[PDB]
Amino acid sequence: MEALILEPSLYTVKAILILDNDGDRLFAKYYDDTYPSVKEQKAFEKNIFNKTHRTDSEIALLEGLTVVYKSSIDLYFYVIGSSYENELMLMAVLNCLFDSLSQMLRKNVEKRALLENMEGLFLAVDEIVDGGVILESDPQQVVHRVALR
Repeated sequence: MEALILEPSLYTVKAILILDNDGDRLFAKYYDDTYPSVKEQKAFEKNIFNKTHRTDSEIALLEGLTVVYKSSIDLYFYVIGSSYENELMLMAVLNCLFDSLSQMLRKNVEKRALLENMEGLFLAVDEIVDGGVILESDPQQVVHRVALR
């Protein structure tokens, strides 16, 4: 007996990034050995930005990794993961993140609204995922846990 994930040798998300419209790192988190250090993360982030502001936004596939992404006003939002059989988990994390932000910020999740709520954002990520694996997939439940912390 074997399977493609007979062991968790991969992650549903390898990273989550949130960049301002020019590419400034508002937030980033990584769970995978490809980019564990700031210099290589900034390199991957500039790759991400180049590969996406020139593409038909919602998803891309870059450096062998699927990434889903979204943009609003002065903000770009990204979730990066493995490409084993699906991208729906990436869509799940991105939707959970954007909507949980929308509840805590109670704003258009624009640049200043994120900057004002960085801690809430960090704590939402700490409930959406753990160790690069999905942990919760309901945004208002994530928000309840962040609010209750």
